[PDB]
Amino acid sequence: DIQMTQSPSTLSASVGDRVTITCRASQGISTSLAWYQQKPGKAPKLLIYKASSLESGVPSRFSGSGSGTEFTLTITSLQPEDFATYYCQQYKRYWTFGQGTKVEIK
Amino acid sequence: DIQMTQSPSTLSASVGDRVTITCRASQGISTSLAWYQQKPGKAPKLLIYKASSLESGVPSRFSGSGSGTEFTLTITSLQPEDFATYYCQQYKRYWTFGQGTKVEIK
Amino acid sequence: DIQMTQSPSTLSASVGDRVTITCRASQGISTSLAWYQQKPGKAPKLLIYKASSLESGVPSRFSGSGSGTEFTLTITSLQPEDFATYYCQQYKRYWTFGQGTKVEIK
Amino acid sequence: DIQMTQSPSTLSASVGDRVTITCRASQGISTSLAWYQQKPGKAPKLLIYKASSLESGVPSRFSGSGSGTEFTLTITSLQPEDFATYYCQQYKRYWTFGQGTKVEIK
Amino acid sequence: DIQMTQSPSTLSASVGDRVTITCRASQGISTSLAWYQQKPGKAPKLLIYKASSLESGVPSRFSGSGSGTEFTLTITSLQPEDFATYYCQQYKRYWTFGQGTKVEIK
Amino acid sequence: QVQLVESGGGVVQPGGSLRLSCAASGFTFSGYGMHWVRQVPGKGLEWVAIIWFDGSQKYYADSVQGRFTISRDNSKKTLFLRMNSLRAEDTAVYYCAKVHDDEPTQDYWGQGTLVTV
Amino acid sequence: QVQLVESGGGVVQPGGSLRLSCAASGFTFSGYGMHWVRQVPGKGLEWVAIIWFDGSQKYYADSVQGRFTISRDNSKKTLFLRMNSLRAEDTAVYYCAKVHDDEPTQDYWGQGTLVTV
Amino acid sequence: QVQLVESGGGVVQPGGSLRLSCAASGFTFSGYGMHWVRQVPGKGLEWVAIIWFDGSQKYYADSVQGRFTISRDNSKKTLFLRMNSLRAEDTAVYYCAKVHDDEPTQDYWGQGTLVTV
Amino acid sequence: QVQLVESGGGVVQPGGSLRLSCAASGFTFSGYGMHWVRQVPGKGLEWVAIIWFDGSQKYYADSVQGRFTISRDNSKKTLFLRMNSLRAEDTAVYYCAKVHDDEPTQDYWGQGTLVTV
Amino acid sequence: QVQLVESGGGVVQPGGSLRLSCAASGFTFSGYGMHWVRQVPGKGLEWVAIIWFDGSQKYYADSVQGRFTISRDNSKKTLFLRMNSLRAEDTAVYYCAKVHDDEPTQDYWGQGTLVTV
Amino acid sequence: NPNANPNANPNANPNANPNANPNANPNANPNANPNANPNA
Repeated sequence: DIQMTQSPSTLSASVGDRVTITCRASQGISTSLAWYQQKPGKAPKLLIYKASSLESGVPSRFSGSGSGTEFTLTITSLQPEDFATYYCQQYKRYWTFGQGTKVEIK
Repeated sequence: DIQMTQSPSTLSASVGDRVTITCRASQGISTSLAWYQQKPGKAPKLLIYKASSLESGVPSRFSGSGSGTEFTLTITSLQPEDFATYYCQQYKRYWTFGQGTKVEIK
Repeated sequence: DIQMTQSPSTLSASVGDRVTITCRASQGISTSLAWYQQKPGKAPKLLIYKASSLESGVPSRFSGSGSGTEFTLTITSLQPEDFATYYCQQYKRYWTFGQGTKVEIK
Repeated sequence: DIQMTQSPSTLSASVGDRVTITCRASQGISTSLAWYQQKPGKAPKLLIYKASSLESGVPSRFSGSGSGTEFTLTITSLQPEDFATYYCQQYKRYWTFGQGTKVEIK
Repeated sequence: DIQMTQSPSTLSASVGDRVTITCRASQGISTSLAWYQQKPGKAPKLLIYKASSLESGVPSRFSGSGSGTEFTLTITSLQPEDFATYYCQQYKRYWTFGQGTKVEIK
Repeated sequence: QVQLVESGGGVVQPGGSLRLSCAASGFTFSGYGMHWVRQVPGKGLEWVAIIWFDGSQKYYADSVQGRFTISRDNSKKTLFLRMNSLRAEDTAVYYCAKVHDDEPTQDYWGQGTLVTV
Repeated sequence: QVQLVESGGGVVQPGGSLRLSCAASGFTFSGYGMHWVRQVPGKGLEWVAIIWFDGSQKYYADSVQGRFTISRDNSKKTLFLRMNSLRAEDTAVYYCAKVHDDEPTQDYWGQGTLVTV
Repeated sequence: QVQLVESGGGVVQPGGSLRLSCAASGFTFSGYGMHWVRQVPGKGLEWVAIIWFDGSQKYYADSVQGRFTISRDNSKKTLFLRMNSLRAEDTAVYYCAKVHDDEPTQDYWGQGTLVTV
Repeated sequence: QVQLVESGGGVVQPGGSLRLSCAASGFTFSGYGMHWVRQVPGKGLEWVAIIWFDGSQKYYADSVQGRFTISRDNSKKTLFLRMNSLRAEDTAVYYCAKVHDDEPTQDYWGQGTLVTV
Repeated sequence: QVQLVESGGGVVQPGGSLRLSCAASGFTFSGYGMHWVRQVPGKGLEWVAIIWFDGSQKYYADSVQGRFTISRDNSKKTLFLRMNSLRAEDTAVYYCAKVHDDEPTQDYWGQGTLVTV
Repeated sequence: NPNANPNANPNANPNANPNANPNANPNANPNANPNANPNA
């Protein structure tokens, strides 16, 4: 299966800031990797599919890009409702999820 | 499935007036959206297909355009026998009709 | 299916003039329309395919053009062995033949 | 099916003379016409394919060109090992060969 | 099927020198010809594909070009770890490798 | 001149079964796909079913899956829609429809029957 | 040089059955599609049936759906069209036809037979 | 308005059996594929099983192969997962999941239930 | 270098059966199409049959339809042609041929065999 | 980090059978095609077989047609090649190879096993 | 393929197509094509 790794596992930032999350994996894909969000105690919801396209209802502040084995998530103008644990996923083989990174208040 | 929305639900216009009807969706399509007409108690008849092309027998007054999740119906110099309920449709997934908008005399 | 119309249904002309026949259809085609010929009591033989291409053996006098919902067949310098009935056809859907225009000697 | 015609059916020339063979067909092709060679008693070998390109191994003396219903084979500086019967072929429908043009010494 | 030829089959050169390897084929290709490198006892690894483009991780010293039936591989500033047996390949038909050229330290 | 007529409408008690029909004329019925689209009076319509031209494939809406049966008869140029265990919320006007030539939309609707519970 | 002939015509009582044949020659019959086109005397033409070259597929006009059977025989270079339950409307001149090479039109028409009811 | 709910959670003895359910609404469940994704709390997620829209195909993770059964009942818009021979490592929050239209990703997750051993 | 040879020639009485064979070498026989081109002495050539590279589909000239069977056997790189009900007009030299790479012509011809009636 | 290993080598008496294997990791095995290229020591290499990424179709060189069977097991990321009726000239060092993404070449070769007869 | 598209496609064209070419195609390229892109 595909091995999924994220870095950093924990980040601190304030409101209105600009934050990135790196999703690194083996088994080169370049096409199919996701992004997610999980409030504590809540079910996860999709944020970016095809690693470049937003799901309906996701604001324009969220953006993702990457190819090969280097994939990243870009969040601009950080807002209080975005403070959660963003996960990672791929589909090119049997689905496997990442370890999870949480954004905190600085 | 795809969920459909129209606005305005009810519009008042006079004979010869030019009005537009907005058809907004989720999960952008840009090609597979219809435009319809249903006289009170009469079966609906097709008005615009591929959201840009008229059906045979439809007068040139009717015009449609749009892409993504935003679409409009353009009728010019309104006629008395065009006062009916214009419905909206999509075909990318299972067919779902809008809520219905009505053009009334002022 | 498609429905086919030609006009005029009867035409009168002498030897050596120029004759044009207008073939109008619903559900615009622009590609797939024929032109025919049937001598009285004889089997019909193909004259033009794609409304612009001549079947082998047909002299250069016969000419066709048109697109959309209207098509024309132009015969220049009408000759005595050309006085027959010219039909019309299409191939987008089930084949339907028109009514047939007969050319008469003036 | 396509029917093939060759002319002349017999040609005579000396050594070093330049000859042309005309291959006329019905139901115009413009792409798919060959040229062949058959010394008496030996199996034929291809000489020109797509009517403009030489098969590997034949000299540059052989030349073919044409489109529509008319095609030619031009041999420049005829040499004694080229006195044979040159055939003709097409592929747009079932393969039907020409009648055969034979080159004689003069 | 395609047949491949290489020349010279054995080449001698020193460090810092500049060499060529000529790859000649039948049934002209002009696009689909490779190059390779096999150290003694090591598995071969790709060196140039499409005869003009380097593979990732290959130093810029290696250059390939050619078309038709004539192709070359040029190495400038020969280094000691480049002394191996460079092969050749094609893809327009079933893959058939060359005989192999060796670079031996002058 | 695409003429479509529907019959079999009326009233039926909840939990019963009723059988609709849609006679077709003026077009090559055997070479076209069909549909069934219903509209509750005062509301918009909602798709119900589709049948392929030959009859191999057939889909249904989620609210009617497993309860409605759609079938064809090319020889008699007739459409059908078998409803079983009909419930109160299904009261609406039932329309027959024809697939368009180029794009798989619905182009000409018959006048349709009215069904209640 | 392509030659087509038709036989099996004549008169038949309404509701009866009749079987036409279309012998072909001068072209590769085993590799072409066929047609049947009819002309009511003094009127225009109307398509009837088509069968693919190998005979896998076959279609009909809606006015003759389910009553006409079109069949081939590649070995004998012969077309067939089986007629069942003939009605007084069907009286017309029946033509054989050959599909064009490039575009699926009808290129050469046989002289045709006459059938009356 | 994709509404997904899960039930059947609670506590079971090791080696026992439990049966989960996932009622669905707001979309054509009859034609969409389903997923089960589980989450050990304080850790990441791990995919469990996938069932095709028609129910013909079904896959599982290697750690759950041969012990877990995923099934569908398209009539009542309900997704099941039969759980056999549960062990201590299987305690996690299980989520129902919905396949996207474009790529086979997961869009909407229900609130899920907690299963303990 | 590609070498093609033919065997099975001779003379057979009219109405009899005779089977030819064409061994090939020097090229990937399993990945190329075959032909049989015959030449009546003193005349032009006429094509007979073609079989696809894998042996799925196969065609014939109109004059030989139903009497000739063209077959392959990729194991021994051999091409066959089963002649049935031979007639006097079939007396000619039969050639083995290979399909070209780019354009589906014939490039290399075997020396041919003699068949008389 | 694309890495391949091969096993199953050794010495087999002529007329015997041997089954190679090619474990894979570092690349999406089910998303790439596989090759078997063999190299006689002191000579150039010769292609033997190719299998498509899904494993639908497969080819061989003429020298190995009818004796070699190349198969894939996507679940275990494993490639196989089954040799029957082994003969003397096949003694060579076989290699596993991966298809390039853009142009259907071979990019990275495994170390390979050595097989004698 | 576990990640093959598992969604239903009711939007496929449901019309009959009698207008397809009914002619035989004997001069289609009969060569094997092992050089097609074998990737996904």
